[PDB]
Amino acid sequence: MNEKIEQAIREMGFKNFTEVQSKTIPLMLQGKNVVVRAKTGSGKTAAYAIPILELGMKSLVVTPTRELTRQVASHIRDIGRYMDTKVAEVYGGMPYKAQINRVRNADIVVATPGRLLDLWSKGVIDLSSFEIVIIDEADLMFEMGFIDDIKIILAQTSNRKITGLFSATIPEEIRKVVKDFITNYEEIEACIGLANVEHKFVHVKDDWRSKVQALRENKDKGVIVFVRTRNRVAKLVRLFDNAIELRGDLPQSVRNRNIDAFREGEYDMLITTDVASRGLDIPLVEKVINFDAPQDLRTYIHRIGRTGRMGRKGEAITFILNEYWLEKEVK
Repeated sequence: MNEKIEQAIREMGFKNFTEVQSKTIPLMLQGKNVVVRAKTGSGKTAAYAIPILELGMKSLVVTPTRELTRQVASHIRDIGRYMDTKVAEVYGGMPYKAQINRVRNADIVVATPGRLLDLWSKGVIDLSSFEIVIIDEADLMFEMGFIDDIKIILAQTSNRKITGLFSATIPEEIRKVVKDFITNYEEIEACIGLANVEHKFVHVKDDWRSKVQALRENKDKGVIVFVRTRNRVAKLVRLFDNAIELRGDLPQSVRNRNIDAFREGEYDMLITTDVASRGLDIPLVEKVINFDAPQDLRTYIHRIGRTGRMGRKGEAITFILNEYWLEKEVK
């Protein structure tokens, strides 16, 4: 709301806030830690840059690459053009002297993890001085082999009051880090995934027989079917001879083997509960069937996230008994 920031974004062509921005900004301004599931182009940069500039607290933004470090730093300087703040960039390959001069008296530091820790080790950077810490594209950093750096950074930034982690996906390793380092955080997600899928809703008469019958009408191969409980998965798989199941009590080796059979085309359907498929690598498919409607929109989005093979549009079919709220919200 600072007039200097509002004027700057208006000059940059601001018209409306993106979904990620609308949800994230208010929460960070309230001092809440956030874990945001968002991809490039979602407007995530301004989502954390606005709060950083508005609060005026010394901040650190950790980025995976030199390119992103430069783009983020530039965007922050642009939005904060009238805030008289010093934004410094830190990344590999930069001449040492220039690097030192930039970090000197910086209010906001955007940096790749490796170089940041090197400067920290040499005593050039005081990680305990940062009150806001942002981890941007945590999943990419994990895949690049930087997860231990992220752990050290979060452990050493001992005075951080607001911590935000942005990532398109949340692998188990990242989930662990968030739990051990980010205190009572707000989980934020965009509903963009809804646009890449055709949503179909089938109204059924009851919670079992009519659902079994509706599923028998399925003509497609390589479909994932989500069910509410382990008991229902067990009973459903016993009614279809072209289905393999995933249950929470099956060791991960058995589940991975069942997924392999599905991938090999040995079964037309993979029947699972949300718990049983969580954190497992499953091939992207074209269609998902919600035999049982999910309990909330977030779960719906996560399930339909299983579609989109080869970047194509997906299809989701949900059997609706009395969960009319889902149809309404999705539409």
